[PDB]
Amino acid sequence: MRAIYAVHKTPIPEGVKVFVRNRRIVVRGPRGTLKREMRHVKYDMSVKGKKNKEFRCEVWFGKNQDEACIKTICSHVANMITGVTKGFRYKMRFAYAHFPINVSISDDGKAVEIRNFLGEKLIRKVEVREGVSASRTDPAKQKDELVLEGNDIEKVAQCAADIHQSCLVKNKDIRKFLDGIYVSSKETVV
RNA sequence: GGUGUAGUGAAGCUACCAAGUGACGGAUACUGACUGGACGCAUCUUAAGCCUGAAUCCGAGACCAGGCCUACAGCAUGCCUG
Repeated sequence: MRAIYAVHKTPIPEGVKVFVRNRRIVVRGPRGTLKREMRHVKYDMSVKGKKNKEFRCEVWFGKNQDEACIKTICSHVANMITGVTKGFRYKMRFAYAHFPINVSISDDGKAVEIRNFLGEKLIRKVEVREGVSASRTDPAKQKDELVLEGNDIEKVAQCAADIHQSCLVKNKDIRKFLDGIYVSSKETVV
């Protein structure tokens, strides 16, 4: 079965403009600008409003995988809208039983550093993507807390996952030894 | 007495019996994840899209031999010759 038509729409807020051409979606906004070349697919991806604008992704004679990938493209564009309007901010909380994980953002913005993870003398260097700021929160607000804020949910969440996978536990029962840096919340910078 | 026979014996050969020399990179596997639908949720993807990156594979990364219709004798170049 091939549906003659399927469309998924994403309402665009005011103050944000979503340009799209050749399936290269560019999104402007107060927090900045994003681009995404969703050219690995062959769908319509237009913006079709004057008063209240919407990004509509359409597929003509597609299959259920197309009716699903339309929604995932629309969701990516909605996350770009969020990243340019309110921004993304992932808060990672440190967890350690005996050895204080000492985290240090390097000279530039990049390169989070993890030392004394589980007593190990290794040092975990995680050089963050450009487009995402990592800042260590002061212990008054919340001790043992890093926050990664940006305009690209992909970049921010992948930096969070990179810090996570840098602080992993090997050769031990991971039901015990629960140490690591864990994403405590996926918030917005608003 | 086919080097008569003990001692030392240079040179050469030679010995983990002496002396030295032998960092790694990339694409990836099983995974483990991120964004994320289908399936209002959730889901690593048993879907697109992405992250990592195994002694295996690939690498002048180091190495060994060399002739490829740009080459049945190719590039540069010295001199002789047409």
